[PDB]
Amino acid sequence: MPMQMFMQVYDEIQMFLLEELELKFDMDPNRVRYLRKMMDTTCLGGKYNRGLTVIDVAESLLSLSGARRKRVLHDACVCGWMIEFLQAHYLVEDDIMDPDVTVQCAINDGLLLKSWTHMMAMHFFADRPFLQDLLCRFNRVDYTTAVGQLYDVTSMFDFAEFTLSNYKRIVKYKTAYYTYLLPLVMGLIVSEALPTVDMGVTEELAMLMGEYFQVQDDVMDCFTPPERLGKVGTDIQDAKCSWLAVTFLAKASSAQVAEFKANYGSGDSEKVATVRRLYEEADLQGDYVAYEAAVAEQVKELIEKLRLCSPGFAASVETLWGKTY
Amino acid sequence: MPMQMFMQVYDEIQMFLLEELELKFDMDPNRVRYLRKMMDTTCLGGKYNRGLTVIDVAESLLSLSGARRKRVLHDACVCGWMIEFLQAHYLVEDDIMDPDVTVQCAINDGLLLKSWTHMMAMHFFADRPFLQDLLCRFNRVDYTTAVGQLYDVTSMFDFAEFTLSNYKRIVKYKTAYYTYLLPLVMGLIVSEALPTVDMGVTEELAMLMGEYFQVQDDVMDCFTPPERLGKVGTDIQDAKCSWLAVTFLAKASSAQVAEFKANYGSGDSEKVATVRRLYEEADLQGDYVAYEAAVAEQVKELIEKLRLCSPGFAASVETLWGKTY
Ligand SMILES: CN(C[C@@H](O)Cn1ccnc1)c1ccc(Cl)cc1
Ligand SMILES: CN(C[C@@H](O)Cn1ccnc1)c1ccc(Cl)cc1
Repeated sequence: MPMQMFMQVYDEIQMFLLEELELKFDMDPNRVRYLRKMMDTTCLGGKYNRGLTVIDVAESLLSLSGARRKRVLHDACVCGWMIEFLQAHYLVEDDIMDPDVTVQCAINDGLLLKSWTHMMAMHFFADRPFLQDLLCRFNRVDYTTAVGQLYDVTSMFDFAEFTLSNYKRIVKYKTAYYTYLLPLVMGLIVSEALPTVDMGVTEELAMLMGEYFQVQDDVMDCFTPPERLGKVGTDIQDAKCSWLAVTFLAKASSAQVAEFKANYGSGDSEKVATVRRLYEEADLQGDYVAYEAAVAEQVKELIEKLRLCSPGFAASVETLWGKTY
Repeated sequence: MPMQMFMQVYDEIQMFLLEELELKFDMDPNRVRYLRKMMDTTCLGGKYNRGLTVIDVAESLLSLSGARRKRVLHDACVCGWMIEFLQAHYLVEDDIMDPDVTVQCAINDGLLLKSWTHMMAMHFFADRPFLQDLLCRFNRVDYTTAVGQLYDVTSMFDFAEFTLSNYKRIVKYKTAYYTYLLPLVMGLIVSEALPTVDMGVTEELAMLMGEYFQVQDDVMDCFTPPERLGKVGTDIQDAKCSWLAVTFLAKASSAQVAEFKANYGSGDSEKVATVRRLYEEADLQGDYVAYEAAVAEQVKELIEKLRLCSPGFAASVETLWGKTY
């Protein structure tokens, strides 16, 4: 039912944006069909974790506060696709980093996807009292992610920034704000229950959940094989500021740091394997278990602090934090 | 006085955005100074024709309708830098089209510049009654330009679209909406005189002025030498849908079209020179003079239709259409 409605609203969103181009933007059918295939390629395929999070938070606040139900759930789906389209916009910008018409179309696709988040919001929320509030929080969160991408890309140019606090800074701005905090806020906006929740505790929960999931992704990037991870682990080659790096540098000897610095960031298969051996010999995956446990217990505690003033809100977070575990 | 105030507001805008990053975004001084040098590089340098247009329209409506004067002119400068920053955002995206950290920073710069237009608007216009109206027209015009870039980049893939009406479609969406229509509207918004002007006639004036200036740029791209034009003429090599191409194809013989199609879009110096020879032998620069004259007379006529309901508005357009001619 949640996914079946989310995909049905996608059809409603897509046919509006494409008809608007046809009727109000002088676009020819060939380019309309081209943009249909592009929209389906970049936006459809993922697990829709950010989009469905908005709907799961919205439906809890309705029955735990009737034509208002039909409107709030539809607004949640539009806000859900605003994030998914924004995610597609970020992914397209990532493809460019790694008279050529195929690169011009990639840049133009990234601009179109980002603009479509504004267009679907300005249309479906034209008579909603929160259109100005939603667009401002959406723009600021987008600005936050761009700042977070600067912290990550330049985390090795100016190993001084390989610290646990700067790692949190990267995860906070680059990932946590738009993946965890943004969908939760959108569930409170369409339900008209934003000032009824502790924003500080909700903020703190989003950063901790982002930290938990980013540490797990860093370990899986290095140790999970390609066929089981779904991609190729590239953090060691790209010299990223991963949780495995900042944890190793703290508990490594002066020689292990020298052997780490002389092999990190290289593309050579043997230098990358040398980095994995140091991670293995340092018992980092033993520290990974205890680190995620302490973070998980912080998530369990702050959910209780939020339910004293927002019971149904924490119920969605519990089911969303629980999920596949 | 206009430029001296415009640059002074730039200092006010820059120091806010950089301090906000320092105070509210956990940014270190090194990256703050990096973003200062990036902001000055991409935004400062041009002639500021779009930004100053907003101020010239605003100051006319004040004296031709006193603490309100100081506020409207400051709002005009902020709107002026919103367009200039948006122009820098488009230029940065153009540099990308023609683990590499220098390309990641270019993409990140394009996202930051675009986000800065929202941030300066959400701050300086926080208590203005037109913040929601301004952001929506700004976003739609930005969406319009992205659509116009699709018409231009794909104007030779799907010589069928080399027609005078499709050329106007490219100029209208890619250039005219944000270079001419957008600054004029921003002068009416900060002056609170938007519904007091004929939007249709104002729209028609912006498209005609964009058409006049785009035809002149196409001819200069092909005939003006590099040291006098300021760049290198690349339209013939890039196989662009320029005014010289669509005019030639109409008045060329069946052999001249064959000789044009077999040499257009190539990078060979002799094939490009063959295209220029056909443009010369077709007496196109004789048609260019009469074509700009007919367009110029349309601009002179529609200014009069607008002054019957907006005298001071047309006074700025006359001085702005007059300018260097
Ligand atoms: C977006 N999302 C699911 C995703 O982050 C989990 N994941 C996927 C890959 N690694 C971790 C999510 C959103 C809100 C809440 Cl409360 C909980 C989870
Ligand atoms: C932006 N601009 C000046 C620029 O277009 C002229 N130009 C520059 C290069 N080729 C042509 C402008 C804006 C509003 C009006 Cl009403 C008139 C002119």
